[PDB]
Amino acid sequence: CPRYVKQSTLKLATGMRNVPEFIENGWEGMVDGWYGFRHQNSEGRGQAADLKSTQAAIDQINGKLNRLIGKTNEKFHQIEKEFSEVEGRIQDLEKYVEDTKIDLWSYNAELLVALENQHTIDLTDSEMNKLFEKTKKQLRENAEDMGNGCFKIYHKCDNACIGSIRNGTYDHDVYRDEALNNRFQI
Amino acid sequence: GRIQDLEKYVEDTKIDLWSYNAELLVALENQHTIDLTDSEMNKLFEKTKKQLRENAEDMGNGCFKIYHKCDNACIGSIRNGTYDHDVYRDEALNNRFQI
Amino acid sequence: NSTATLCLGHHAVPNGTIVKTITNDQIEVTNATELVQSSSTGEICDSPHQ
Amino acid sequence: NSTATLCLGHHAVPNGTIVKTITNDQIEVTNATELVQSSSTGEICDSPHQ
Repeated sequence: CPRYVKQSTLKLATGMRNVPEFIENGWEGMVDGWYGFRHQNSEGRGQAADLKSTQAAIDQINGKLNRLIGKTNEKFHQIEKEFSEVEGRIQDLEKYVEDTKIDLWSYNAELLVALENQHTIDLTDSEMNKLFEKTKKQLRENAEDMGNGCFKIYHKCDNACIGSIRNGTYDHDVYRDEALNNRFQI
Repeated sequence: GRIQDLEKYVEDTKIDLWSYNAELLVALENQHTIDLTDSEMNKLFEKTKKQLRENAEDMGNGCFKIYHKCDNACIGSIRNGTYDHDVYRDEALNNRFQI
Repeated sequence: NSTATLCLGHHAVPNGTIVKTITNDQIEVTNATELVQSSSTGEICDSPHQ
Repeated sequence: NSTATLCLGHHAVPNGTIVKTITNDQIEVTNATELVQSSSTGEICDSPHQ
């Protein structure tokens, strides 16, 4: 059975950072995936998901539960741990042994969640940075970072670019040469 | 009985706590060591990037294509952090950036 | 009209739960699970120990 | 012919060992060492305790 601890609650994070109002804010409406694309063109605003990054994160979160859930050690005959009569020396020792043990497991459980939870939040953040950097590296001088996780692309694309971006095959070189007229004047 | 149970219980509690400590110790140190070795590579990449400028582009696999002709002398200067990019740098607009 | 804004962003939920980390006592995440079991049935069920 | 590809890269080995980390149960590194001693000689050596 799981180990007795003194804490009444210990919440293990199983998701990314909650930002309710780097990427300046969340959307609260992309519910079919963890990562995705938002665009604005002549036709509007849309939402989609990136499956590879979604699955990589989801696999990692399931990995944490597998390390913690259903991993316990069998104990059978132990010592008595409640006493109906005062006995002194020997009962004091049995009481002291249990109190020391409970404090050490209660500490371990508190620290365990705190280390894993901090790292999980950092790993979900890491995946976002990698995706941003990966998109940046595929791209070039054809876009600029506005500082909120979005790129303004200084090369005309019409949805076909976005599709190529999601699978990492976008070839920027179609409009690229007229670069000096685009953005860089005198 | 009683006294032997307690001696047995003391050792079993202690063994579980050290066995946990050892497992976690390696796991924490190992994750950090792998992260620190990755960090040094990124710092070196960034350091090389900062020495350089608009004379190269990142292909995304840790390699730079340098948009300034060098002939091994550049590489030597790169390894010791003394490469002075400014020799070919001005013909930059013809190089890569057309209209 | 020579540009196409491209936003990546991340997801969010309206209801969140506060958790503790090494560096922050109270941070809200999109979802959490309870790690401490408490208050099971109330009968000692007979299987699989005799 | 106006360029010089420059690659930094990292080393690799053909034989690797799987280790556990906080975030990954199984990751292969180029080399590892054992932290648990096991199966020593079989004789009680006489020094330095009497």
